[PDB]
Amino acid sequence: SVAHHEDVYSHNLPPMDEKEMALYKLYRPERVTPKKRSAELLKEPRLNKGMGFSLYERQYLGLHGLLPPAFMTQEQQAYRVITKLREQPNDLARYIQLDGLQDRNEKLFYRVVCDHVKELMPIVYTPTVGLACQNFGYIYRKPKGLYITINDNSVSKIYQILSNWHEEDVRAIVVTDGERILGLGDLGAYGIGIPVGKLALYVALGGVQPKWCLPVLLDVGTNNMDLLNDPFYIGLRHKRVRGKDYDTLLDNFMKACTKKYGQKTLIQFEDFANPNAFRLLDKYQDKYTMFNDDIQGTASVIVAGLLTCTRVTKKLVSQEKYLFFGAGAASTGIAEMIVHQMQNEGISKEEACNRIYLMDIDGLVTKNRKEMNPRHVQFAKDMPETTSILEVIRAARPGALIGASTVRGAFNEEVIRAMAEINERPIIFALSNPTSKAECTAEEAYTFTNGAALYASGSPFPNFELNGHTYKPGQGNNAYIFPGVALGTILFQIRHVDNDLFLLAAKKVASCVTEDSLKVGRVYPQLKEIREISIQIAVEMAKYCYKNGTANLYPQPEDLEKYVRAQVYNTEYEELINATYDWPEQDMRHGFPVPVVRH
Amino acid sequence: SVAHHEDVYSHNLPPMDEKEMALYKLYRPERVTPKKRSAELLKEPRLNKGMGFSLYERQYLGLHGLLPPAFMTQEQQAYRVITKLREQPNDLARYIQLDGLQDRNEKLFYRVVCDHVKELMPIVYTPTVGLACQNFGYIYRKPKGLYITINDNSVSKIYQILSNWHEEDVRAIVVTDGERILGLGDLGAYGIGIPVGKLALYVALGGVQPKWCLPVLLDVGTNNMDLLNDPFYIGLRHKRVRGKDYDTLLDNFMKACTKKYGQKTLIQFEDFANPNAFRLLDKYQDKYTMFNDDIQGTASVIVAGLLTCTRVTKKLVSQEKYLFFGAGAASTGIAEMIVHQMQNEGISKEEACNRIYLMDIDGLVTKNRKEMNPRHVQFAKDMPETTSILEVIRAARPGALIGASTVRGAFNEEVIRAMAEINERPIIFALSNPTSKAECTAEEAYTFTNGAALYASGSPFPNFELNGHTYKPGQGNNAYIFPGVALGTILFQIRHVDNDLFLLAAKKVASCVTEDSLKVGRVYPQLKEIREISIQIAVEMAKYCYKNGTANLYPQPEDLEKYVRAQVYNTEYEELINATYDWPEQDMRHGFPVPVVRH
Amino acid sequence: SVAHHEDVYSHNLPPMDEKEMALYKLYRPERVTPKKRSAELLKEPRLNKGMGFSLYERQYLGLHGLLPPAFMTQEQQAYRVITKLREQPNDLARYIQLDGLQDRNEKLFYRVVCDHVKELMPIVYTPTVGLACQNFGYIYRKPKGLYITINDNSVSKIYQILSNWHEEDVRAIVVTDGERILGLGDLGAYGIGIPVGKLALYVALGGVQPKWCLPVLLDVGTNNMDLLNDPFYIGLRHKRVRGKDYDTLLDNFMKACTKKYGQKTLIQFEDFANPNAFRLLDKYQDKYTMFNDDIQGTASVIVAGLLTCTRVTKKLVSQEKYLFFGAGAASTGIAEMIVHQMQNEGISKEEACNRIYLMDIDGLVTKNRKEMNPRHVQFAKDMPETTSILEVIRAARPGALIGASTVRGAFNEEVIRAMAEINERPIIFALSNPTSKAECTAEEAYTFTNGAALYASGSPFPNFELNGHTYKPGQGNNAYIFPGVALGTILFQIRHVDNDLFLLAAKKVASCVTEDSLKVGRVYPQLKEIREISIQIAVEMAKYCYKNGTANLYPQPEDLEKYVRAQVYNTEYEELINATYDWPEQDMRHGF
Ligand SMILES: NC(=O)c1ccc[n+]([C@@H]2O[C@H](COP(=O)([O-])OP(=O)(O)OC[C@H]3O[C@@H](n4cnc5c(N)ncnc54)[C@H](O)[C@@H]3O)[C@@H](O)[C@H]2O)c1
Ligand SMILES: NC(=O)c1ccc[n+]([C@@H]2O[C@H](COP(=O)([O-])OP(=O)(O)OC[C@H]3O[C@@H](n4cnc5c(N)ncnc54)[C@H](O)[C@@H]3O)[C@@H](O)[C@H]2O)c1
Ligand SMILES: NC(=O)c1ccc[n+]([C@@H]2O[C@H](COP(=O)([O-])OP(=O)(O)OC[C@H]3O[C@@H](n4cnc5c(N)ncnc54)[C@H](O)[C@@H]3O)[C@@H](O)[C@H]2O)c1
Repeated sequence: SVAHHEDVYSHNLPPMDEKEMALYKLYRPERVTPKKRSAELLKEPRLNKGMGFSLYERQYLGLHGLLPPAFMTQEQQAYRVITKLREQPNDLARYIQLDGLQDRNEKLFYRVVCDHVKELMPIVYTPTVGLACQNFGYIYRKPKGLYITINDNSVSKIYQILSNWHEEDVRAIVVTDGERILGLGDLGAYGIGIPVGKLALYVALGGVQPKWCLPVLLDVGTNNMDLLNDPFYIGLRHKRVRGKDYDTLLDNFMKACTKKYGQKTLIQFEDFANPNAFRLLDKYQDKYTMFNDDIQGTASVIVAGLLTCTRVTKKLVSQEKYLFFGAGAASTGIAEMIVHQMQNEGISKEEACNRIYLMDIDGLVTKNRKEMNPRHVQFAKDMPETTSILEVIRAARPGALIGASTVRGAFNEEVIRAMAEINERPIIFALSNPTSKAECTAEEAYTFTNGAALYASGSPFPNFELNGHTYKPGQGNNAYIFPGVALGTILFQIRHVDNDLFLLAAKKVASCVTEDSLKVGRVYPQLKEIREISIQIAVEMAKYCYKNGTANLYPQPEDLEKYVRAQVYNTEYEELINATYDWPEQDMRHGFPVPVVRH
Repeated sequence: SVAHHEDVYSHNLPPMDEKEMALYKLYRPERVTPKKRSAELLKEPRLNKGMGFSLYERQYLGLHGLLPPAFMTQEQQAYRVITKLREQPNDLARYIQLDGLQDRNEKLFYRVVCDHVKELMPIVYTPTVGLACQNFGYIYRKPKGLYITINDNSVSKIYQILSNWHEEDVRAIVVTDGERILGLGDLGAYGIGIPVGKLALYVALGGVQPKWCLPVLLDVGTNNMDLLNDPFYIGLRHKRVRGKDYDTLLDNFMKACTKKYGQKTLIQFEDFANPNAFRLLDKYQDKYTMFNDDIQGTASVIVAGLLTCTRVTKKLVSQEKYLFFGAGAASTGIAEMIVHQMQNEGISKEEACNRIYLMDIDGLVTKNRKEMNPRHVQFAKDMPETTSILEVIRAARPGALIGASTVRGAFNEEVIRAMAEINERPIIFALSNPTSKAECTAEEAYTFTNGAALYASGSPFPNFELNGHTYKPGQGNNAYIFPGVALGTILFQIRHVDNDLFLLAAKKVASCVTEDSLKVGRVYPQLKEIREISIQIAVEMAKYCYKNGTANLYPQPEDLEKYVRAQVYNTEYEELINATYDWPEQDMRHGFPVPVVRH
Repeated sequence: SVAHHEDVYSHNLPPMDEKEMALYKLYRPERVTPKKRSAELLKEPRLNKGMGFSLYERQYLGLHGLLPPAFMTQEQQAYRVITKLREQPNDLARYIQLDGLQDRNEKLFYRVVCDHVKELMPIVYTPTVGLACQNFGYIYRKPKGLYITINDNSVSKIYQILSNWHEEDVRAIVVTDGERILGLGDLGAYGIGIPVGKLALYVALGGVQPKWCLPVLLDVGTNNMDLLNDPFYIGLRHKRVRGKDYDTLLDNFMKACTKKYGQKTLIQFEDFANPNAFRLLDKYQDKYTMFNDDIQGTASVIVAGLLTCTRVTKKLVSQEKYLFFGAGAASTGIAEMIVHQMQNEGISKEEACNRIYLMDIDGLVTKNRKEMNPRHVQFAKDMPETTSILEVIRAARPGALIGASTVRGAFNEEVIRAMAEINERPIIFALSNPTSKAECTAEEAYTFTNGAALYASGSPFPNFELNGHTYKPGQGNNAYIFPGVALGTILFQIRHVDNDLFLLAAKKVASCVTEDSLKVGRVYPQLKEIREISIQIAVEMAKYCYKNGTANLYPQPEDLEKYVRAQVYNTEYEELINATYDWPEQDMRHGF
């Protein structure tokens, strides 16, 4: 136990100024002792260290004899997981393994996932998670999410469901109705893995506290005819409900969630069907602490890449011209975001939209159009209708070409050749996923540009080498934005997340691209730097929000960066046994303070 | 179970407009099912109904056989408590009984205390609680409060203590170092009953949720020499610590409390030694959600009585002159508050203070003074020094005489006679407690004024009858203010409680005095109306705070009064068994949805 | 933590030989770490030490800040308890404070009761408990008993009620229907305090573990019209059911208890109407591990009193003649127990029964009787019909006179004088309770005898000095027997408790009466010696039961006494935190 003149768990600390010491004590995480013992404790992911538990810890907590007689450090444990991970037959087996790990030892999980983020991020989420939902069907696991259906339609019924969740301090919810699982379509009740995976990244990459996370899946039926014929499907068996009832369910859901955990609860929508996703985002954006990653996340990730490219094309975003091959969700969102930015660059919403050209399945988006999207309207151009990329490239001679259209190789040798001709360093983004859907590859983009192009894709491509120079193409991964945006929104209790905040994030991501990463064609920082980036974004979001009064955390912390670093998740094993401390010897005595005569 | 087209616990409801229905569902309290069974449940005050549990409830929750085979309604139970209460030998025995009831059946407790508020308020708190601390010494009871000592001096040590408290959603803390227990002095560690009692009133009179309340006692030693000689005293055995250490303890305490439950946590100081109480209030008032009832509560209660008297003396507070016999905490605070009010009445801080005269043990407070309190300075008058009340009454001919000085009968027949002569209806307040310390009695004040005086006292006096007219003198009980101020501060998360808010409260209390109560000499509403008054004050505090942006609850509720009524405590027994509800018959079926051939 | 070559909690142990150490480790109580923390732990009487918890314990168990900042020893806490106790206005108030203590800190409760046994026994049980039930009505307390009614009449319905109890290892149950609470009658559902009190003595006096105890009250209604008319009564508001339903409820109760806790579960009946007491005992005696203290306990304690008298009358129990004034449940029981004792001494059931003279309200018991009790018959004498005791004392000139009949001062100077005349040291027992109803006081017994009488009563009498010689008459308190009989039955899983065992208990109590206590005229051991007496009784019971194969505990423990002492309750606080110990330095290392 600690001396009477010392504080608890304040050993071996860095030299500190009296004022510095107080701030540290005020911000630092405090020890939390669990109520469970023995097997009940070993089965709690958040507490279980497995063989990482020392012998004293085991005897004290009633764990001794329940674990094999071997003792391990967390590094050794992480080693064992990594080894076994790489011996798995395929990516799906690794997914199943990691999911099991998250349910067994949460500290080890995030330890492993954070140490090999590049190697495992596509397993934990990216493309493997959806493949798992589709191929395994119902996956055995501990209750790591909630299923709320169209038959639980009311504030009370959903409130009771949330009440069955084991944590009371929920501050971040990721929801999906599983109608549009990224690159697979309507998977219904099988989509529960998506919210789980996303939240896993919030923690791994954002530093968000795991106890604050809740995966939710809304089941209003499914339109995937296979599932409805599948005798194993475990979701509601009928096509999707879409009337007012669907609208009411979501309304009651947002209400129930905030009624239970408070209005500041961050609710993020995932994999909704495009149309719904945009509507829903528009309906709740200013009424709740909500945001849709597929839409705003994408927009922000790309703009951050374009903003980083700015440092090479020596041309400001407002001094550039963009040509989007594809006019769907991704492209449309990225455009509107590029516009906002331009206006914040001392320009009008006239010369802004006039600098962006969109091409859809029916060629260029001109004005003589019939039945076009209201969002495309402000981008339509008063020029000749055409379906040729090259022709559009020649007419407007854009500064950057962005691909967000299903079409593979839609960016042929000629198109790449043209872009180089008109620009010393042409920006070419092949976003379509997976790589087999890419408008063009890294190799193609570099070679057909003699190595001058600025390339970025949605999926990972191998590093290319041209004329003695090496190139390491990047990826416009949403994971660069949402983690940080989520962290900052939570720690400072931002009432609403607007485009400006996403823009701030993009600018932050761009600012973190090193000069070395830029000398290798990388317009995106390294994935392993997302935790530090997230912290930086959180601090930046704070300054900006306390300035315009939208941050609810009162009062504004003295030192923002220090407060944030003290709030983020720590993969290291913590002490679970109360810290003891002495009192002045005289006051710790057992017995009558003043003598009496015995009866 | 409920039908598939119905909602849970939505039976027999008042006719509602679709829009009205939604608001109701959004605000209404939701059912909460407990995790404990059998004896563990019976021992939980917040869940235990005793024989109020029906037979079905008993069998379901594993309670059957643990309670006698008799079934009771809550009214019958309340009846039994009341009967037994009145058969007790003295007030102390009743206190002990009620304390035991609070630890056995919380619903029944507040049911009983609320139904007979006039008869039991002085038992639960007012004067009996302090007598109990002093006479019983250590009182056996369940752990209903926390002891934090000078030997637990650090954010972490206090954090760990708060962590041992069974509730995580604490929103209201009442603390005391027990140095100045009202009318008894330094009682040290024995003062734990004070915070407990005060919080009990928050709930009984304010409608504050009991689960949000936490009684705390700071033990820095004691100067009461008897206790230090008492072989039974259970507090730290040494005189009070007062250096920087005392200052640090309180600093770490406010930090630890907000670090644990959040910055919005209402922390109210109780029974601190006058000097400390004022300093501490000044140091934290603008840094935390804090307030000191003895100081601000008093000030506000009295001003509310003076404001109600305004409706008779047809003279505004700023069109009146006050003479305080006594210049201590109570009087000084009430003065400064009367000033604030006057300034809000279109006047300056010159003509304001000039309308208030203060008398202390050394006579009138003039200017030729030596070593006087800095707060008295602005009230000192440039007139002749004197010790005669009558003489001061004659010179300034005040409109109201307020007594807040130990001296019994300090308001003699002549003094009362004088006040009547100079004023058609003279305001005379005898605040000193108990009645045996009153500057004068109700009988005295009425008779010696032919029944024209406006009297109010700190302690309860019997109703008097003069010349065929009946009078029911009131009491300037703090309980009229703090409950409501606490409720509103909590529900709307007001960042800081300022004088304006207390003034708003006083004006509210005054506004609730009926015309009948005014025709009987009552300048204070009935004690049984404090719950409704508290709600009214909460709503008023909301409007005012959303207007100047100090209310943190976001967003401002649509209907303030409805939101508040849905938040207040309800003494009625609630259901503890989950509500069940049907799903569409087809979706509730057990079995393969699509036939398969058996293996 | 302990060294790798040391066992846990084995420091400062007495010198022991290899084998002695082994048997000590095999028998010793092991530490048991609780699962509750903070307020939940403080609210468990069996774990709560209150302020006796040290600062470290408080920080470890999450209790710090929940208790005041003082730290006490158990002794210092007992002191505070006794002080408050003696300051109480009356015994009833002392009862209420003790009941609250049992529900607050169990170890302290027993430390206090065990230290001041003679002072508190009558508060915890004896006479005050019945008064508390009658006067207070429903008393506020933690759930410390179970109510089973005529409406929960099925093996399953009772099983579910027993399943609501907080301990699974129940081994002793004391049940009552409250019809005949000693000295007060029918108090219905208010009678739950009796079982609670009886079990409290099981622990305090017998050493029985508290967690094994389960108090129960069967509510089948009440005939106490005042309770039925009282709007504050909390029991079934109707009279007592007695049909096949009652007997069915009792049969289901016995089945449910043994199905739930095992056939070995000891079930003791208390304060039942005499007819039900006897009928039920006769019915379950050899079917379950059961007994009724009022019947057998009484019978046993009194015989132990007589046996002790033998040492002074140089006359064997069989070489004596007894005269019972009053032939109710008490006398008839003692008679039959005495008989059983005579037979085990070599004689037959002939001289035995011919050595006992019974009298009821209608004078002596003459064979010319009409409508008499079946149990009585075998004691009925073929002599003249008289009503005067003197006329009976003078006729059969008995060596002992035993009073068990409401009548106060039934033994007048002429009655006693006649005994002193016929016997050098006449045996005079006035059992009727309370004192104000005693057949005759001690001052009377000794005076009208010239300090030559061997006297005892059911209620206490101050010490009496006569001619320089002091006298300290004893009480025939059932507490000398049931605690030990219970301890022994439980620890060794004795299938059935019969006369032989109670007699055995009787002989052990008698043998513990010192010579000095005998010179002062006290024929019963000191009350403070009951715990040791209980332990010796269990040992003796074990020896007897293993020999006749009625002890189910397998195998017979090696050292009966060491085993017993290792099992009895210990009032001292125990460590609640796990003992830690090292492994070889190399086997604790973390890492590859
Ligand atoms: N950060 C990222 O890297 C990221 C984020 C989100 C989506 N994406 C990828 O972007 C792509 C598009 O996503 P989406 O949600 O906008 O789909 P979408 O259906 O909403 O949009 C597709 C658009 O491309 C047009 N199009 C289709 N076939 C075409 C053809 N042959 N020629 C020309 N135009 C054609 C369509 O008319 C439509 O405007 C996907 O491959 C998706 O995986 C990447
Ligand atoms: N709402 C209420 O009804 C209410 C609230 C708080 C306090 N009180 C009562 O007010 C009284 C004063 O409280 P306090 O905290 O200000 O005590 P205090 O010690 O702070 O003030 C007492 C003042 O009276 C003066 N005084 C004393 N003896 C005097 C005498 N003989 N003649 C003239 N002046 C004299 C002192 O100099 C001092 O200025 C107490 O009796 C207290 O119970 C009533
Ligand atoms: N351990 C003890 O010390 C102890 C144990 C059991 C009983 N007792 C006492 O023994 C007494 C009787 O106990 P019980 O359970 O047998 O009650 P009981 O009703 O069964 O016995 C009463 C007997 O006394 C007879 N009787 C009554 N009034 C009489 C009179 N005026 N003259 C002659 N005979 C009369 C009755 O006919 C009957 O046989 C009680 O006072 C009881 O407290 C003491």
